[PDB]
Formats: sequence, C-alpha cells, structure tokens
Amino acid sequence: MREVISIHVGQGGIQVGNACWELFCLEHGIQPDGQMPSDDAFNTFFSETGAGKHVPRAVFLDLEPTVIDEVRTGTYRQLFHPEQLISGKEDAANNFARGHYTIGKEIVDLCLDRIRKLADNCTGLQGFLVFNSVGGGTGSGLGSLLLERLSVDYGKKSKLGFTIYPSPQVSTAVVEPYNSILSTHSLLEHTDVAVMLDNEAIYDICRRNLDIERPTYTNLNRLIAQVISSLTASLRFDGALNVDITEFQTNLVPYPRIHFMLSSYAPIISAEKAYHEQLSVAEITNSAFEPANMMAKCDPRHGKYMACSMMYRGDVVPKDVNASIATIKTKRTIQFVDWCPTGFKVGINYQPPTVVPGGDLAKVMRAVCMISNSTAIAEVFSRLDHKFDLMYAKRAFVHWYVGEGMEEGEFSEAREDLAALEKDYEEVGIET
Amino acid sequence: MREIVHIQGGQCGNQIGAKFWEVISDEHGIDPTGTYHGDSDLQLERINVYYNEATGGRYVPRAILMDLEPGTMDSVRAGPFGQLFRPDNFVFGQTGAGNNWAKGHYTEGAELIDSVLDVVRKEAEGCDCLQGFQITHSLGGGTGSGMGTLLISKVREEYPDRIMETFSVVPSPKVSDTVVEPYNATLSVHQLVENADECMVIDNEALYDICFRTLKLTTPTYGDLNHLVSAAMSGVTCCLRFPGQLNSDLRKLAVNLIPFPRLHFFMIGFAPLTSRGSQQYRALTVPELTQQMFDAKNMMCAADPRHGRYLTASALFRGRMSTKEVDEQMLNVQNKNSSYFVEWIPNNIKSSICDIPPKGLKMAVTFVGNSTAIQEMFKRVAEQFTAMFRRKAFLHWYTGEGMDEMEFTEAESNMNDLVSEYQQYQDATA
Amino acid sequence: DDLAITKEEVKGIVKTIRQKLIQKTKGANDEFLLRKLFKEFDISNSGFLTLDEMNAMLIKLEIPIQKRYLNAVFSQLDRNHSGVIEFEEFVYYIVNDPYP
Amino acid sequence: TPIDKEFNQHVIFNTQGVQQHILFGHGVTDYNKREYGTSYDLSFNQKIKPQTQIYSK
Amino acid sequence: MHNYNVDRKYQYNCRIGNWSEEWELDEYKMKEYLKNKEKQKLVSTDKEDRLKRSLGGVNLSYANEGLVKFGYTVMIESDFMNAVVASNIWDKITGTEEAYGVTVTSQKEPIVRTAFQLLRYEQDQYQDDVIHYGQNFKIAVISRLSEKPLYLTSSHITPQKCAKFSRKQEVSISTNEGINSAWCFEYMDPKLRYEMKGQPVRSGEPVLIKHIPTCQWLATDNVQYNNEFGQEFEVFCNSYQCHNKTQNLIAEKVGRKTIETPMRNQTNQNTFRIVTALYP
Ligand SMILES: Nc1nc2c(ncn2[C@@H]2O[C@H](COP(=O)(O)OP(=O)(O)OP(=O)(O)O)[C@@H](O)[C@H]2O)c(=O)[nH]1
Ligand SMILES: Nc1nc2c(ncn2[C@@H]2O[C@H](COP(=O)(O)OP(=O)(O)O)[C@@H](O)[C@H]2O)c(=O)[nH]1
Ligand SMILES: [Mg+2]
Repeated sequence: MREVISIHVGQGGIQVGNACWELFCLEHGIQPDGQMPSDDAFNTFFSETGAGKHVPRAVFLDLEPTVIDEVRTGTYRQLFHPEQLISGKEDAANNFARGHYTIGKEIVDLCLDRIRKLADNCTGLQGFLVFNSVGGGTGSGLGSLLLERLSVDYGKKSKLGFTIYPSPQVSTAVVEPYNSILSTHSLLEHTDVAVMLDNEAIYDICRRNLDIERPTYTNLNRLIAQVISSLTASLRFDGALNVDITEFQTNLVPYPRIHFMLSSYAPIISAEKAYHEQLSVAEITNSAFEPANMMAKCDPRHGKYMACSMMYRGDVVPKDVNASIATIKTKRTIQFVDWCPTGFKVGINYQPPTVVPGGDLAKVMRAVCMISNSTAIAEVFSRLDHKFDLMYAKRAFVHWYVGEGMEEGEFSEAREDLAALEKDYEEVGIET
Repeated sequence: MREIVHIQGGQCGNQIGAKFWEVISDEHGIDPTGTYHGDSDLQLERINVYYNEATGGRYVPRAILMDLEPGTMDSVRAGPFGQLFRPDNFVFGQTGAGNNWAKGHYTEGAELIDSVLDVVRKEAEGCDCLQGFQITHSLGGGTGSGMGTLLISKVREEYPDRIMETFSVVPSPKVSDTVVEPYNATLSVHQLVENADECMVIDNEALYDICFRTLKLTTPTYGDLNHLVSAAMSGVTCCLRFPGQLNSDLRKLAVNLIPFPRLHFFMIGFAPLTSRGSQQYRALTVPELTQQMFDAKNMMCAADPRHGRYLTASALFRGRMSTKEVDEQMLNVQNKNSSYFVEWIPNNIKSSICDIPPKGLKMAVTFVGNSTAIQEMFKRVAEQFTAMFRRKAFLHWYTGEGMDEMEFTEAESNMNDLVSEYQQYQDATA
Repeated sequence: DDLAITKEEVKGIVKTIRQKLIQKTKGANDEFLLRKLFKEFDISNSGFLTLDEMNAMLIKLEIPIQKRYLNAVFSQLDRNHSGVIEFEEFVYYIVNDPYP
Repeated sequence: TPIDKEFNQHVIFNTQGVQQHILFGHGVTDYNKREYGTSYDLSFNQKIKPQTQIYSK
Repeated sequence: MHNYNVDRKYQYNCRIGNWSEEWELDEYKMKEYLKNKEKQKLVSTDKEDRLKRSLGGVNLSYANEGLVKFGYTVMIESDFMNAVVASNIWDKITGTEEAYGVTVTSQKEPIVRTAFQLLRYEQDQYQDDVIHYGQNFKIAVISRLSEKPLYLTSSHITPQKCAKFSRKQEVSISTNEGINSAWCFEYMDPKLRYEMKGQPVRSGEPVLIKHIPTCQWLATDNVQYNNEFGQEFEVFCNSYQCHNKTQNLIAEKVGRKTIETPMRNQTNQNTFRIVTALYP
C-alpha cells in the first residue's frame, strides 16, 4: 500500500541504481528474470503484473546509449520495462547549459509522461528517490529540470536526494566547479532532503576497514545500496519502532533552507575478521560517530550537531540503543547545539542485513545507519566557492556556456545565494 | 549513432588515413574484403561509427580521398586494404599543385571543390545523427595545405554546430623537403585558428626521435611513423566506440580542454612504447604508465614541454583498471609538478577509462595536452618566414595567380598576435 | 493423411516471413540481422544449415512456423535432398528474388 | 638477375621490407590475445570478485 | 657509453652496436613466420592448394563410332583459337548470384578444370542416348571441382552487367537451375541449316553452339585476359554475322525464301570443336 518511486539520471545515477536494484531483488528473492521461485513485503519496490514477474517502480535517464543498452544486453533484460529506459541522442559533454536549456526540453516531457503513467498505478505513493551526479553535464542538467517540473506537477509529495559532489582533491573533470554550483541553487528550494555522497570519503573507508588497496566503482555503489536498504527497510519489514519517510522532513530540518545532511554506516568488516570481533551494539554505535567513518569528506568536529536519526536493524534491544546514546551524550568531543536539547530519532527493524554473494561485506547480525544534520557542511561549500571564483575571475570556459544559449548573469545569483546559505549556517551556530 | 566522417588530402593525409583504416579494421576484426570475421559481439553494436553498411554482407568506410595528383591514390588502391574504400569516393585532378598554396587554394581548388563538397554533404545526410569531422593533411605541402583548408572553410560555413578535428603535420626546420614551406605553412595556419575546433600538431622529427630513442630500431621508414600516428588516433575515440566506467567523447574533451576560443592547439602522445628487447621485462601498471606518459621526450611535437606551463591535460585510459590508482597518480604528478601547471585553475587534468585494451596490449593511455610550449614552432616558422619574405624571394610564383602581399602580412600579423596572447598566459598571475 | 501442404499456402507463408523482415530497422538492414544470428550459432563455421536450426532461427525472429509447414518450405527450398540448406542460398531466396 | 619470387616475400618479411608487420612493434611468448571484458559485463552477472579482475595474470 | 648508428655498420653477427635489438627483432620475425605456419594462413600454402587441385588428373570418356551421348566427359575446343575452354572457380564474377568466369586456354592437355559433362536438361521425345541436332541440353562441371553441380549460363545484355573486356553478352558458370542453362547444337554450312534438324551429331567435326533464350552463338575473341594460370583469352556469346546486307523482306514478299533458312554467313570465331578420348 506504501510505494516509493526511484529516479536515476546521469552515469553515476545509473551505475548506483543498478547495484541498488540488484540488492533489492536479491533481498526480496526475485530472480533476475523477474519471477519468484515460490518455493506483501515487496510492494514498496515492485508491482505485480497479475500473473508473472515483478516490475520495478524505477526510471532510467541518460542522453548516451552506452550505459543504457549494456543493461539491455545484460542478464536483467527481462526485468525492466522496455520503454522506461530512456536513451538520448547526444551526450551533454559536461555542460550545464545543454542539460538544462536546450536538449533536456524534448526529453523531460517523455520522462514526465512516464512518471505520470507509473504513479497512476500506485495508490499510496509516499515520496521520491533521486540519484544523480552533480559534477556531470546531463546529471546536473536534467536532475535540476526534473526537480523543477516535479515541484509544480505534484507539489507536496516529498523527495529525497542522494547527490555525488566532487571531492576536494579527488577529481576527474576540470569544468565541474561551474555546473556544481548551479545545481545547488536549483535543488536548494526544491529538494526536501539532500545527502552527501562524495567519492574520497568512501575511498578511505575501504582501505581502513576492508583492507582494499585496489578499489573500483563497484565497491562504491554496493555500499550506497546498503545505505539505501537500511534507510528504507522500515517500510517493508517489521520492527519495534517503524519510521516512515515522513519523519525525515519532520525530525531533521529545523529550517526550510537548512536541509543538507551527511551519513555514515557501520559496521564495515570483511569475511575474515568477522569471527574475532564482539560486534555488540555499543561498539557499532561508537563506530558510526567516528569522524573518519563519515560517508562525506567533512569533519564534524568543526561544527555543532542539529539533529541525528539512526535506524537499527537486526536483533537490537532498546536497552542497548539507550545505553549507547547515554554514553554518547556524556562523552565530550561530540557536541550539540543549545536550542536542540533532544537530538535523536531511533527506528528499530527486525530484519538482519542481507549480504550479496561476491561482495566484500560479511554476514552480520546487526547494523546501524544514521543521518546527521550538522553545521560543518558549510566547509565543503566554502572550498567549492573558492575554487569557483578563483577561475571565474578571468571568465575562463564561460564561452562554452553562453554560446549555447545561456545567460551570463546566471552566475551572479548562483554566487550570492551560496554565500547567503554559508552565512545562514554560520549564524545558526551562534549561541543564545 | 554519433558517427564521424573522415577527410584526408595530400600524400601525408592519404598515408595517415590508410594506416588508420588498417589499424581500425584490425581492431574491429574487418577482413580485407570488408566482411566481419571477429569473435565478439562488442565489435558490432558500434560498427556504424566508422563503417557504413552495404549489400553483400560487407562494410565500407565513410572516408573520402581527395588530391590533385592521382599517383598516391592509385598506389593506395593497389596497396593492402585498398579495396575497402568505394571507388566513387576517389576524386583526383590531372594537373597537380606543384607545392603551391595559391594553386592549391584558388586556381584548381576552386573548380575542384564542388565534387568533394557534394560527396561530403551526401555522406553527412547519410547518417541520422552526425557527430563531427576529423582531418589529416600536411601544412607544408601545396595541394593539401591549400585545398583541404578551403574544404575546411566551406564545411565550417555549412555546418556551424558540428565539431571538426585536425591532425596536421607541420614543417620542421631540422629537415627541409621544400624551400617554400614557411610560405604555405603561414598561409594555412592563418585559416585554422578561426575554423578548426581542435588542432593537434605532429612532427616528423619528433617521431624520428621516438623511433631512435624508445623503439631503438636501426632502419626506420614512414610506415612505423604512420602506425604511431594511427595508434594515437585510435586511442582518442576508444571511449566513444567501446563501453567503460567513464565515457568521454570529443565534445567533452573540447569543453574540458579549451579555456578560450583561440587556444585550441594541442600536443599528443602515446604510451606504452618500448624497444623490442625489453618488451617482456617491464611491468605494465598504473604508476609506470603515468610516469612514462608525462616524459618530455615522449611527445609527438618537437616543442620542449618543460619550457612552458600546462593549461589543461587529458588522459584516455584503456583496459580493465581501477579508479583509485589512476586518480592518485594524477594528483601526485600534479602536486609534484606544481611549477609546470598553471596556478589559477584547480585540477586541470582529465582522466577517462575504456575497458577494451588494444591489440597486443593490456593497458594503454592516450595523452592530449594544451601548454604554452607549442609557440616555439610558431616562433621559428615566423622567423624563417620573415627572413625569406624580407627579400621577397620566390614570391612571383605565388603572386602570379592574383595573390597579394597584404594577405601575407595579415597572416603573419595574426600569427604574431596569437603567439603574444598565447605566451602572455604563461606569465599571467591571479 | 489429413492433407498435404499446397503451393498456395507455401506462397502465403513465404510472403508472411518476407514481409516481417522488412518492418525491422531499415531497408539496407536485416541482411546483417539474418547473418549475425547464423554467426552466433554456427559453431563448426562450415556454412551448412540444418532443419532443427530453421525452427530455432524462426523462433528468434518472432515467426513460430508449424512443423508441417516448416517441413514443406524447407523441402521446397532445397533440391539436394540431403537435409542441409546452404545459408547464402537461403538468404538469396528470401531476399533477392524477383518473384514471390 | 634471377631474384626468384619466393625470396621476395622472404626478404620483405624478414629482411626489412618497407613497412612494419601488423602493429607488432607496439606488442606488449606470443601476443595476440584479443582480450575484452567490461565491469558490468562480468561483475554484476558472472559475479566475479571485485579484487579478482585487473590482477595482470 | 656504447653508442649506436656510428656511420658504416656491419651485419648483426658482429657486436658493433645495437646488435641485440636487431637480433631480437630478427628472431621474432621467424617466430611470427612459425606462427603463420602453425595456423593455415600462409600465403605460400594457398598457392599450392590451388595448384594441386586444379591440375589434377582425370580420365576422358571414349566415344564409340564417333557419336556423343549423354553422361560423357568431353573436351570443348574453339578451332579459331585452336584452344580448349576452361573455368576459373577462384575468380568470382561481379553479381549477387555466385557465378564464376570461363576462359579458353591454349594448352590441350586434359585437366580436371577443362573436363566438362553434358546432361539431359529435361525430357525429350528422343529416347535414344545419341544427341540429335537442335536438342536442348545443359553443361555440367566435374563433381570433384565442386560438390555443388555448376552449369554454364549467360544473362541478357545490360549496360549494368556486361563483359569485362569484350563488353558484349557475357557467360559465366552459375548454380542457376533455370532455362538459361539450355543450349543447342548447330551446323556450319549455311545451306544445311534446316535439313540437319533431328540428325545425330558426331565428334571430331566442327559444330556451333546456340543459346535458346537469346539465340546468341558462343564464341571467343583475341582480347587479352589474365588470371592465376598465365595469360589466356575470353569467351562469350555474340552473332558474328556477315556485314553485307540482303534484301530479305523482298524475298518473302515475292515468295522466294523463308524465315527459318538464314541468308547470312558467319565467320569462324563462332565455330567450336568437340574432342573425345583417343583410346578406349
Ligand atoms: N561514486 C561514483 N561516482 C560516479 C560513478 N560514475 C560517475 N560518477 C561521478 O560522475 C562524475 C562524472 O560525470 P558522469 O556521471 O560520469 O556523467 P554525467 O553525470 O552523466 O554527465 P555527462 O558526462 O555530461 O554525461 C565523476 O566525477 C564521478 O564523481 C560511479 O560509478 N560511482
Ligand atoms: N608522417 C609522414 N610524413 C610525410 C609522409 N609523406 C611525406 N611526409 C612529409 O611531408 C612533407 C612533404 O609534403 P607534401 O608531399 O609536399 O604534401 P602534399 O603535396 O599535400 O602531398 C615532407 O617534408 C615529408 O617529411 C608520410 O607518409 N608520413
Ligand atoms: Mg555522463
């Protein structure tokens, strides 16, 4: 009765949705062809065809056929609906103007119609889930355009954003500072929940925990799949305290302009060291709050804490949950803001985490995933604005944007709104 | 799907195109008769990029061979892999150029441009979604440097949105084949700065140094130089032709490597290159590849790259690899060579990954970079041009076909302006 | 015997298959479409095609021909009577034939 | 001069014919090994351990 | 500080400089030659394969009382060139259908390539095996050359498809089963055209060969043509009639002559010979 709609745009969005849907089908026991072996906890992600397979409530978007047709040729060709894998004609080529003003216009309408058709079938729609790459052309382009269209088409339906921002020193493109700024402006007024998913912060986690010295994007995506599953398992599995997506835009964002949060995941252990570790609730809770364990390259010790929501899955006990929370409050190096005396929202799920064969993560009886709203996120915006202006001063690479049909004055408000947000975060942290 | 058409002119253009077509046919598993006899399905889903489709179970390249003398094309027709090209794409004159820019651009080029324009146009609307162009020619020759550039001007007039790339081999003062190369070199390069979206320079002396120092082969010909150029070419569109983890196409490369409209001149290089002796004695790995990529003596241009500063650079990685080591090597080399990278732009190097390694290799990298060291060749050619023009030597041949000295003056003035505004960014500070 | 397959319905069948190919992709195409499947499964790469492959081949391109009708068209196509049909001859008959 | 025909291909194949033999200058006991496989082609379906690929040998 | 390319150089046997690189390069050339020997793709090995199978032996069928009959293996010779006809399977004609050209070869030594068979195209009233004049028949190739039976056919003249050199009506060896394979025998003397109908044909005498759908007489001309086995000449179909005209419509209008009897002679380029075995 409760369903969510997943949106995957850009190369990063496609390559993370692939892993997340693989884990979803494996967890729900749905074969890659789409049929259960048969030898109502799946409506949130799959819809019955009356007699036969289960079809996902997901849509794929990209303006190049490379990633799309590979899925069409892979082992999942019978699973996805043939006409909901939208493929374009020309790559955006790391340009914001194309994906937002010229070539996305004739593709967004088809996506809107497909989303209309998908949502008409659903009767108890809960919200939206969007996965996009910000440092990319069509990723930031359509994602902004689709968010703009959705905010006026549906309105009050909540939407949650898992965006991948560029890392401080880990980077691929050179013109990524430009289109990164604009997407932030586009999403600031239109996305209810935003989560940081940079790459370096996960790179170090692998070396520290799983002892992986040669990682690739596959390890990156599978962890994000675990995060999404631990976030959404409350909808589809029983537990002591069920938490809907409604108590996210109600328990984590004190002000409408303040909705940028970052997450962490624990435990992260390999298959060899699992049997020698206590792995009790107290240890896993402490590991979540470690600054080096954060999913985003941002140190919380430079800012306060506003609101944290953590979801437990497995055989956890309220005693263990409450005991660790008391110790966390007592210990000093983690600090909260004065005007928020209570800052924890805990949800309990009885289902243990599901481990995919062929992965690095080992089978564990307990896990915790938490989302934290802090004031330290202003640092990543500070370093992004500096990189922006340091090369915008000479108006480099601008002609690539204006010559495609883009107004030069657009960068003006993109700069000032980001500074306003930075000073909002700075002002919130002052004590009364 | 985003297929690209090929244009080549002159003897140099014909040889480069023939070798490139041979290499790409070997990569795609194409028989000399045009029949596919590969083993994978990965060589078919993107075959339309380079080969058109005809009856009889055969594939035909979309290449045009254009020249004023039929000798080179008649030879390549009888040569190996000479049956792939349609005879209708062979267009030739009966007079030649005599290595004269005026003859190649005004007298016979004007009357011969119609057929090549017609064939390139029909090939253009042949494809549903055109992507761009790629050119091979010699700026030191007459027919190529004149008539190919005239075709460049016409096609840029006709299609303003599509991309166009030039792989131009320019004369070098160390070896002089003709006594009037600076004239037509300056006249040609005057016309590329406003038309070519991408320009990539190649030096015969640089290739000779590569052969003598890395390959260490005693007897070189033009064939191995042609193979090196063809490998450099095939490395560019590997991500476009094959699946990978991070696909980057020509226009992504352009927008990521071009800071300003008049700075579209690039330097290229290819790795790994080794002598036949130690082929099995070194490890092919990310650090070794990235260390040999940025070698000063490995470049395809005679210009010394450590006398200038890099603006932007691009690396196109091939083979099954991991992103951590690639990006860590990029960051490490950028940090270690902070004196050789311009300070007012952060992270000025681009990395892309293609999962299909080339023939006979497991890892390969194609390097394209834009640096302020390119201007040395422009300085030297301008000095030679001024020295040879101050005495008005050999000017009557050019001016006997309506050419005027004022256009030569404009060409040299534009060269000087480009050199000045290209070298000023080296000393420009934030 | 109930009935023997007649030339009338043989012509009907061969017209049905011949038109179905035309709809797919473009006009210059569909010959490589036919060829790539034979490249996919002709492991012994000898160029000789069998009756069991015919059923499998037509199953792939959305034409489930009846076994009796498939036998009739298979028998009518070949004159060698060896139960093996050359692939290029089959392609020629299906595509490059002035008469139905 | 006799210059029998067989000697011609023998020398152009071994005694510096004015070409090079099928990219073997760029090669790397025997190297043809047309090798191909992408991340999604094997990792998601063949279920191959993400460390097991690359791994030059 | 051992340096290379020091002016004049000896061979790789000495150790003057860069000897290892050329020796290693020379070594790999033989290894690549060995690999090309390992897989059956040597350019050398291909030409003996075409040498042996084309130049194979065959026994020519003997003719009794100089009368040819169906099922024989006979020679076809053109007296104008004094040469026998042959077929080159390796050379493929330019057409959608797979057809192979035929040329006439000066050497008269009996080979498999120049060995041919004749067979009854379709049932005729003449139940006897002896062929009579004006009886349709089709030429067939020896079964050892190709497992598929191949026939000699010729398609109508078209600006699109014509002879490579003669530019006229062209002949080819094709797998076609149609009426185009039909041929008929024909006499030399212009006076005995209509009389010899239904009469047995003998071997060793000159004879004409005529195509039924086109009524064009097969012949050869002195135009140079080349293939794997040296230099030869082409064959085709053409009416090599006399140039001088006759007031023939006047003849029927008055009532002196008739259409069936021809009024024009032809040159000897169209004449051909049937050669059988010398010994039984
Ligand atoms: N973590 C992670 N990031 C990815 C992955 N794929 C792409 N990205 C991010 O995407 C950025 C490059 O843009 P892409 O996503 O590849 O391309 P795009 O967003 O579709 O935009 P265009 O290139 O114009 O098509 C990189 O900087 C990465 O940070 C992935 O598999 N995992
Ligand atoms: N790399 C390369 N350079 C060549 C080749 N052929 C000629 N050149 C160079 O081109 C110059 C002469 O160019 P030219 O033949 O007059 O140009 P064209 O008249 O347009 O064909 C010489 O200095 C050569 O070094 C070749 O096959 N490869
Ligand atoms: Mg992309």
